[PDB]
Amino acid sequence: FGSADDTYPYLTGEWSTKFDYPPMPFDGFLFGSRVMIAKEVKTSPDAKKCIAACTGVPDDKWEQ
Amino acid sequence: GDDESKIPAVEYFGGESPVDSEDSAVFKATSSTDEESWFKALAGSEINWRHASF
Amino acid sequence: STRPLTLSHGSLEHVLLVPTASFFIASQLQEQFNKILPEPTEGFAADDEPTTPAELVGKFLGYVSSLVEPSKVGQFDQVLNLCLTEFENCYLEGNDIHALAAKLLQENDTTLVKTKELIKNYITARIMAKRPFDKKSNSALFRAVGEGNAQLVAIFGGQGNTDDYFEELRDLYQTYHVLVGDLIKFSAE
Amino acid sequence: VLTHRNKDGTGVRVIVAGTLDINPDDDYGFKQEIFDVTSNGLKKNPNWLEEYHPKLIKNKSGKIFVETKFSKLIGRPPLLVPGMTPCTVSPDFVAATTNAGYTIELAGGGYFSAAGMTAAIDSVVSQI
Amino acid sequence: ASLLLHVLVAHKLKKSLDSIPMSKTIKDLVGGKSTVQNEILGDLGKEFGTTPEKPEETPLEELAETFQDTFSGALGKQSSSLLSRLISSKMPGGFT
Repeated sequence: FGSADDTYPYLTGEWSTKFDYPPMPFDGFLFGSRVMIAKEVKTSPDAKKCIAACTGVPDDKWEQ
Repeated sequence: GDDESKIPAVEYFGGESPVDSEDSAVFKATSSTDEESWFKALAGSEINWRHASF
Repeated sequence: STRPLTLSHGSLEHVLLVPTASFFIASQLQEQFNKILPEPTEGFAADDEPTTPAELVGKFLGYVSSLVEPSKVGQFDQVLNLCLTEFENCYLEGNDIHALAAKLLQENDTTLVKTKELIKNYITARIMAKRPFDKKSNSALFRAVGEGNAQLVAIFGGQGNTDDYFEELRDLYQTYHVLVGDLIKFSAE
Repeated sequence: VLTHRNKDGTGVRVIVAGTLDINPDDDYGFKQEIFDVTSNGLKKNPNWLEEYHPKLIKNKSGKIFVETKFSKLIGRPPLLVPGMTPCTVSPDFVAATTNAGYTIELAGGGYFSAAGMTAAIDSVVSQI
Repeated sequence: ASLLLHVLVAHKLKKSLDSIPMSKTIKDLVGGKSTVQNEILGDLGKEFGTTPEKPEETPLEELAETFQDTFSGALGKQSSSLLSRLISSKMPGGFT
């Protein structure tokens, strides 16, 4: 996750309707990779510049 | 419905385990009185400093 | 002016309060009943035998129900009537036979064919000593639909569910002989 | 039973009136529940949408929380920065994230000794 | 647990102690009966207590070691009641 916009369905439970299942809400969220380019993380300047360079990929393909 | 006013107000939000109106009352403690049942009555219905304290 | 009779088998028994007016009838049933069932063995796991006092009264009720005429008011009709009223007051506590049959399976060491025979025997006894179900039963579920809490939908299955559908119909006719005997007869004709 | 699986978590109880048995899980009912007189004929299944509905709530100060089972306990909004071996090592980040008012895990990962982690945790405390 | 598991399955299927191979799932060696299927799973819930997830999709050989960890010696509810029947219903007529 990176923002509100992608994580809101899982809060609602409306996401499980996409897989023909009844609504299925969650209680909380943890945010990993997203946090790594903060003002006050110890990750190096040139390192952060490499992280933002990474374009990324949606969920259908990540096993490439 | 885009209205802040309809949101329930509570003094402090927190310290709520996820498993679960009288003005002048008197409570008598015995040998048998339950610990949990005792603090429920003392804290009172309204979430406040008294609810926190107990 | 009552008289005690002890329907007994092994280590469990029920004391039956028999009126002295008809005891010569009931005492001869006691001897004839206490010989067809086999020898007691700890756990009482044998399906011919009862595991609980409730089952023992059920086994008696079933035996008396086989010796009654539906039309001809015989000698055994006032014997069966005061075996029900004892069984209904001691072990049913104003519940249905099924809610009792539930408890026996999960509390005691009873099995499916052990509890199915009890339901047959009781309901047979209710009709043979004529006391039909005319009371609007105190159903928890159906009180809750009258109040407006619960809503009910009945669904009906189809072909594919079992290898043998007929065994359910046999188990139905065996247990519910006195209830569906008119319905089965009508469909067959 | 098949129907029960298709809408488990919609607050729908299935009662099999054909056969008398007992469900250990108590997912679905048998013949009894119909005929029962006690509070064991009226058993409601959970509705996941209605039980675990995300809410809003305000302070006396008037700050808004996403009210969920998790947020209820911690008295903070239910977003945590998890344990990350390079990222969550420094006390300086753990503290400032908690100073933002959001829960975070210190990672033992980048620490080698009872001695070393103690001085790290003490550095967190001094700043929060 | 490997012997006790085999006996509980063999007794319910009305089949011999060698006609059941251990390297076979519970839904396999039942005739898709399902009521026979969950009746076996109902027995294993009573016998051992805690079951894995979809136990009727992992072979009895594989499923034996999972119980073997948390199980030790003591028969329990279901097996004792079946041995209670075996001597009582059959013909050790005098000796219990």
